[PDB]
Amino acid sequence: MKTSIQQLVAVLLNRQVANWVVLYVKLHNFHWNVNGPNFFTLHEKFEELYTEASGHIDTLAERVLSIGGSPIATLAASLEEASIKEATGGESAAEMVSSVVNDFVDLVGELKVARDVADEADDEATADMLDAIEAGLEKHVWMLEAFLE
Amino acid sequence: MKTSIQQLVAVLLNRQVANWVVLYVKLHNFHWNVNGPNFFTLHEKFEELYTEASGHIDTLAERVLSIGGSPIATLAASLEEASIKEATGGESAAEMVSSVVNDFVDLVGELKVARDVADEADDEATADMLDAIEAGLEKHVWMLEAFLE
Amino acid sequence: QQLVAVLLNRQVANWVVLYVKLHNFHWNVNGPNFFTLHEKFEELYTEASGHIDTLAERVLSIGGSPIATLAASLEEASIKEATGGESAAEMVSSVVNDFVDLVGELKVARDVADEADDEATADMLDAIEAGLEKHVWMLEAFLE
Amino acid sequence: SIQQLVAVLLNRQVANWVVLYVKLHNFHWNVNGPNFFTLHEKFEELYTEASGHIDTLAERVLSIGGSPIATLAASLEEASIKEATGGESAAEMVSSVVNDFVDLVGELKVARDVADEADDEATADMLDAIEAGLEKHVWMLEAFLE
Repeated sequence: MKTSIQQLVAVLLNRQVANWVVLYVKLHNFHWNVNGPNFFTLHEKFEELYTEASGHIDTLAERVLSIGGSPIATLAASLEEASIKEATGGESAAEMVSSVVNDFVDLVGELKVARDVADEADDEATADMLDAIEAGLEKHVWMLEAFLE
Repeated sequence: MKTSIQQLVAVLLNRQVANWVVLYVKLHNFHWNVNGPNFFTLHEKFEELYTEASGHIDTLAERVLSIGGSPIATLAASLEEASIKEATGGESAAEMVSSVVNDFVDLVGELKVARDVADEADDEATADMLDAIEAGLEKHVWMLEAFLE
Repeated sequence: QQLVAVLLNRQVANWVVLYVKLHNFHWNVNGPNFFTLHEKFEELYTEASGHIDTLAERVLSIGGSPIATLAASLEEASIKEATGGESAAEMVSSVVNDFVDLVGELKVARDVADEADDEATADMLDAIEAGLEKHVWMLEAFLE
Repeated sequence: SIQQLVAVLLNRQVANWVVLYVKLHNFHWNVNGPNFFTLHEKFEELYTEASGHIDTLAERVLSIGGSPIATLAASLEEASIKEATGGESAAEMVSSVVNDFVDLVGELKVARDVADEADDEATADMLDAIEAGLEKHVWMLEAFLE
């Protein structure tokens, strides 16, 4: 039934499912361990971000289902496929923000590649969803970098 | 300063942090892959449950912080410490419900043990939070078992 | 025939019985439709709670005294209590039977209220009746 | 000797609150005098809470493997609370609720102790929440009567 050009979309989608499953916990990590004068601001920011993460996980996985694939749905598989690394446990407040900037920047690059692949498979709906996540990350990136200046 | 007995509490707490981090994804798994005539009912039930899971993760981890410990905050550590297994990927709708029943039943047992340890360390606040999770699981267990009858 | 207040209290008794009967079904239902029925029965006993108050207060509004004890409710109600062993389908079927009985009783009560030129009472009874007839269609469809 | 089946003690309260749901309606309906509006409202607040206790108590019974009392006949049979007489004055209604709640507080303490002994802390906690609420209502209702 499915061809390789079609299955590559579900694979690229699951790559992001894995990334966001990792980020859901990574952002919780920062939410919990951040400290210093900006504790309240960052504690809140990180909650905002993992809440968004929770939303991406569900939309991405359900888009996979909508095109006939099976979503990554275990921590083992998420760790295996994610390009995003887990927190070290010793990040300073600034390093946490800087880490999110690095991760979001990496995701923006991956999202551009995935969209191109989706577009080539004439799967515009998938490309559009990925674009919405991308646009949001680019906005977060400007704000987080401004914070670090 | 916090004593040794007060620090064993953080370990038991983190055990549940790990369990719920696993369950957050396991419940998503069931939410996504369930099928059959009860699809809509279960699709909804599992969302209700992972939403609660998300709440347990944060409360448990923050209680750890409140008593001086560091919460488990990586998928690797969660998988390592959790007593809950991940989904197989091939569960039928009934096996999914049955699986949640088994997991919740296991957690109720672990929660009773953890509360006893917290009580012995004179950490009633921890015991109380654990009790609230336990009471909720016992109620879910009755409902899920009734569904299977 | 009877006092409008007497016929009203008959329904007060019926709904007091039903408030607990619906709780019974809400609690004891099981099977694949557990969540759907558990929810349906709550919707129904919540409505029951509303009927109890409106009916009793209408009694007060016309000068009577409402039935307000379980003993008197059991005594005057035409609705039987649950057996305790109903299957999910029998629970739905039981509600269908009860609502059908009430629709008949509501028609009689309204006629009596109308004859006593107590249109306000007839209208309130009619609102309960209309609701039951709608529930009856749905519950029967479920059983088909 | 004393009752030790947690589900049995729970059902005793299910019966009590089923009785109270109607008793409070009785007072809600029949109260009169200058404090009619205040009490008419208070009694609604209380039977609304009664409705909540009925469901939570019965479902806790189910959660521990028992079967909840779910008929008026069984409620009347097991309840320690007596139904309204029909002729209570406004003050006697308030006084009656005070007496009933005071009785329930005593029963709730006994039930909690039994639940605690059966290592059923979840049940004890739920009972405690009802108890705490009654103790607060008792202070207010007694103040009203002073």
